Amino acid sequence: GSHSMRYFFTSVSRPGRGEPRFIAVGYVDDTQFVRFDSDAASQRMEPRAPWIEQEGPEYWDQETRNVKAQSQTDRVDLGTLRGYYNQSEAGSHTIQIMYGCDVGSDGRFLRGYRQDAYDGKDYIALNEDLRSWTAADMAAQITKRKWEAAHEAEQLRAYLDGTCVEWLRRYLENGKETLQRTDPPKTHMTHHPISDHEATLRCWALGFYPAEITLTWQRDGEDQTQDTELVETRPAGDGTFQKWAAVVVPSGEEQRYTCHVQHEGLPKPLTLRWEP
Amino acid sequence: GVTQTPKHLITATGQRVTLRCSPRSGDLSVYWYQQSLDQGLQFLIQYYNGEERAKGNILERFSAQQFPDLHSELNLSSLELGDSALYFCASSPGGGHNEQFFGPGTRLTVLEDLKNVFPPEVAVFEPSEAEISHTQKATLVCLATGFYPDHVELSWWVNGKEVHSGVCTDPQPLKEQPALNDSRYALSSRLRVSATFWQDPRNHFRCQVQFYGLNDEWDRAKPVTQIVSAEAWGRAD
Amino acid sequence: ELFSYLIEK
Amino acid sequence: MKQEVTQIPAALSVPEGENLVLNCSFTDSAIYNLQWFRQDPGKGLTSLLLIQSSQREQTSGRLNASLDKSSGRSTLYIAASQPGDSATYLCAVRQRGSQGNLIFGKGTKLSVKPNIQNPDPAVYQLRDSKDKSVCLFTDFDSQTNVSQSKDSDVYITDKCVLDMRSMDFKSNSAVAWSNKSDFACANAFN
Amino acid sequence: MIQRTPKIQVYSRHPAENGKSNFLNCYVSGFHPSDIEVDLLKNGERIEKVEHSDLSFSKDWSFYLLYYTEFTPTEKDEYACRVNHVTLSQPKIVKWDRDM
Repeated sequence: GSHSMRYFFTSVSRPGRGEPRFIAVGYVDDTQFVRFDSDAASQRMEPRAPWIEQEGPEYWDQETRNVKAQSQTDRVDLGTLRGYYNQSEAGSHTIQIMYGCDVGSDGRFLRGYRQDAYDGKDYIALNEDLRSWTAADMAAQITKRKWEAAHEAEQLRAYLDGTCVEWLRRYLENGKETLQRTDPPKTHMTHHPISDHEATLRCWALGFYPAEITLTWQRDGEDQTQDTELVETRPAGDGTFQKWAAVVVPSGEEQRYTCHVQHEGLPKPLTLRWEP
Repeated sequence: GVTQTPKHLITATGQRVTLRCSPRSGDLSVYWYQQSLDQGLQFLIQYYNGEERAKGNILERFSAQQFPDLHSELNLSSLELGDSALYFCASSPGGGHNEQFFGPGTRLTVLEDLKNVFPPEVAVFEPSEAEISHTQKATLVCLATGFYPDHVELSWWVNGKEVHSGVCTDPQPLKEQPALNDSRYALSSRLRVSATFWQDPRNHFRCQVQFYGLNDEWDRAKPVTQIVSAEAWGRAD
Repeated sequence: ELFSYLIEK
Repeated sequence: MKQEVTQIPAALSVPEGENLVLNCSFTDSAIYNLQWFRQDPGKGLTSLLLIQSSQREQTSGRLNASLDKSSGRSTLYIAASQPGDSATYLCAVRQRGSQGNLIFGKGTKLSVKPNIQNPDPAVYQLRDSKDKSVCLFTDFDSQTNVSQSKDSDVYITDKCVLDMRSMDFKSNSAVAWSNKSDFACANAFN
Repeated sequence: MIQRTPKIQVYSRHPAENGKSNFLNCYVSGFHPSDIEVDLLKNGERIEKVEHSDLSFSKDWSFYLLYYTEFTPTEKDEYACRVNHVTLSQPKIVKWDRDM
């Protein structure tokens, strides 16, 4: 199917506790493959997936140089945006950046993106046409003019529709044994009595990849969005994901409720029902 | 905006020198480039906001840094003859992907020893009466001779002020001994004025030659960085 | 591979 | 590939008013931009034009530059060349994936020779202000070439243009002298 | 919302089987800013060697981390995740329930 490569950058100022904390991570789909931490002793881009370890020394040299350079510019930008928003040097602030590319099954460019945040809110984003910017406020409009002058969009577009897609293709091939796998959800249902007249039905999906999954409860074949608890999809820590959905049902009405599981790995959607 | 000190450096092989650069006010990036006759301009190293950003094809005996005030120092140790080059600092308001503003450069000369270096002898040659008769123009010729190496700046001073109008100097010095590889140099310059201006004895002409030589080690003379000047007053004769 | 064309905000 | 920048010709001496073509080639097509500089003695480098990888050409006054990235070629055109254009013209690129350092050609040493309105080529002898003499060849046209003498004891300088601003007058000159006494100037530059 | 409080899930990697080696996970998500203290507790006492994932964030810019350690669950031993963040007036303790 379709695949993505995404880089995430976080810079956090820490007044009177040294220069900003910088953490960079690289992902192919839901699999992390590189990290950099400004606080770590290595001061190198580090591998986090087996299949990136087959890149040569020139790869690690360039990635280390370019990730450090990104942290340096983001350090300057924290100072500039603090100026734009008339904020004290005494307060901590956060710049977050995400950029990357999507490809289809054929490995051809699908879309590119770059989004920038300040203190957890949209600051500036490259539009889908990769030619123009959306600035969130009057501070971001100054950045927009600077970025237009320096042809940021033109250079970023060449990266996103070229370099990004080329290296994503390369990573998908080298890591194909793990990246192009689909682990379907192992599914079961549990019954937990609350009182004499109530019980919890919990529908489980375990050990699945990728992360994207839909768990929904129906009563008499009718969607039950209300009286439902749906926890966020969570990592198992072994490269697979877990999720569950729960309904509070009257005692002796368990057979009325069905759980519906949709995942890439499943040939067709699974229907589960309580089995005493 | 970009300043580099010192302008000239003369040292022997095996010695250590420090090249200084100040970027344009508010600039974040400092780039170092070496311009030699063999390789032309070659990237050495670049800094951003006080930290190394990238390193070129630079030797271990070559090191540098950018200080908190964003001024940079380039240290060249165990100097060889091949290190003789023009060393350029360039600064940028950003990373330098679009703009790099170059300083005037520091010219380094590395020699076997400092026994071969000598200051210039300077002479002002008076205009030909044949020229004055034929053109009503008077060309003063200045000639700097017997200097090594070729680190000289020649200027014309008329009545206590430097002039550029009617002046032109040889593009580079000439070798007095084209055979000898340690050949001493000569440089000539022309200052042309009206027949009237030369003929007025109230006018004073001075050819100033700033020589860059050698706190250094030293029997005949001491070839230090000095100004050698020759003079010729106007005459009705 | 990371993007290397860094423009200040 | 290893990025190498090469420029043709290495040197060009031309009369003023001519439209000039300065050539630049590079081995690797993965560049962010290509930048043309002029270098003048003791003044360092001054930017002329910056061409983005996405741009086909850039214009700045009498300067026009083309970029064929696939062919690894750039051409700088100097229209109606003036004496003030005389400098070393440097072609430079920045590599994709790098942090903006320039990769330079060795340059084209350009000399734009001023047109001499009223050529009056004469050789004069000058005497030292303080026995010592020099020969001055002056007021010759810009087609005239001054080559170093045969005799080893005879020194001859390159030709040189001065400008007397108050009279709007330009003239070429070259100096010749000898270690030998009573040097004849007649055939010094001949 | 300028500052967002952490969501907390405490769970084993595999179904809990008493006396069988497993991994105890504390997934913290939906929080801002990124500074956070996460401890795993055994009978109310800090587990000494806990590792975490590299800081990343979701589409809404809120951060997520996985904290994890090897553990061998038993009938009697009680596990929890203790989280402090600028949004919380006191540390939040979420008890491990092997059915959640």
